[PDB]
Amino acid sequence: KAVIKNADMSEEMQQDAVDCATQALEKYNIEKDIAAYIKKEFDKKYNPTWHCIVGRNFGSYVTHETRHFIYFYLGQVAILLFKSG
Amino acid sequence: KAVIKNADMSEEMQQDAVDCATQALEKYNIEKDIAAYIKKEFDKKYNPTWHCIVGRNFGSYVTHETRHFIYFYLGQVAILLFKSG
Amino acid sequence: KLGMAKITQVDFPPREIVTYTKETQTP
Amino acid sequence: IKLGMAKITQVDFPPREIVTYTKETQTPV
Amino acid sequence: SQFIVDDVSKTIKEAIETTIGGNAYQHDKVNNWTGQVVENCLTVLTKEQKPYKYIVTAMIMQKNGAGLHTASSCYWNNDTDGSCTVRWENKTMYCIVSVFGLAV
Amino acid sequence: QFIVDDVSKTIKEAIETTIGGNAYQHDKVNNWTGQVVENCLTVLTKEQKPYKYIVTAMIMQKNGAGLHTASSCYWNNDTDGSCTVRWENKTMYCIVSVFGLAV
Repeated sequence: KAVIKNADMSEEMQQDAVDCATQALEKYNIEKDIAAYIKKEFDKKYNPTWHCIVGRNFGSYVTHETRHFIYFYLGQVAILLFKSG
Repeated sequence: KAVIKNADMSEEMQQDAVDCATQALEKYNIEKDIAAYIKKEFDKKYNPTWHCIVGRNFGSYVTHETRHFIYFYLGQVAILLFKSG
Repeated sequence: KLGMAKITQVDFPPREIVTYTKETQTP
Repeated sequence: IKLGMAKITQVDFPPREIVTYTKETQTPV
Repeated sequence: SQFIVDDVSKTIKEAIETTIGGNAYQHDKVNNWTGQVVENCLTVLTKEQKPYKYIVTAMIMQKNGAGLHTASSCYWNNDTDGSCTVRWENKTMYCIVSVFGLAV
Repeated sequence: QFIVDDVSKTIKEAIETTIGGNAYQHDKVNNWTGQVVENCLTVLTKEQKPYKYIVTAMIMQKNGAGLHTASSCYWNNDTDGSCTVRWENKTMYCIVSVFGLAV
């Protein structure tokens, strides 16, 4: 279903990111909302501070905590989720 | 034409942001590189750790340090540049 | 005869920064 | 009882510059 | 009977794993963690009904690239007394624990 | 038989004598924690009492990092006592503890 483009995160945590994103898409339509569901979900289960960007057209340059970064494709959007702070 | 949609930073720092963005846009065509240019200037002139997202279609939900956030459009392009050590 | 004592504790808190959570969305 | 000094124990975690990573992502098209 | 380093080391590692095993530094729960760690070890140590006085100390430092240095020595009965210091660390925490057993 | 005001004074002095007026320096701190421990231990053992002493000292480089310590005992509340001292300067935090047990 999902395609992990680039990642530095454990396998289970990666699976978790996909799972969380899968459900976020089933409940929201606007990009900014999908992000929130994800960002909030991770902050709770894996601790602050997380950041999520969801879209179909964007470039990025971010710095992150080791073992806490993932960029993947799911549905009709790209998903960037990373910890920093 | 620059349009500051949502900002939270020094009036001077905002200008600084828009300037750097403009230059970036006329040095690179790839969003990914656009971001890099911007993020690097702020890590340099304003200390790490900055993060930049340059695109034409995306939603996000991030956390940041006070006074260190800005989301302005430069033409059709959208720039997200916030700090979160 | 023998019993427990108080639980002496020391605390040096980490520095904190004031933060915010924002959202953005292209039109 | 015979009292005396014990061996000395020391723990030393040296100061280290944390290692962070900077990634770049790009949507295709 | 006598201070058995191997057992004591087991109790510490155990206590550590329970309290903070699988967590991230959070000033929130830290005070209660370090506290539970000493209390657990103490709970276990005393339960064995041995003829000893025990001292337990624990400290948790938020991993962050800061230098940390500790040292400890004693003036006791080098024949009947003992101690064990365990180092434990993870993604975000440096944890040191010590238990000193002094005969009756 | 364990006077807390006495030991507290010894601790503080030992801290000052050793690190008072200096800044954190990795390859010098290990020597310092040891001195603070020896210093305190030397002073405490002279008065040859039927007491046992345990001395721990730790120095952390001020770097905005969090630090929490906790301790307790199973001893004789009527005889055994202890003193923990927090200390700090521009560059480092220091925590020293002394425990005294009779018999």
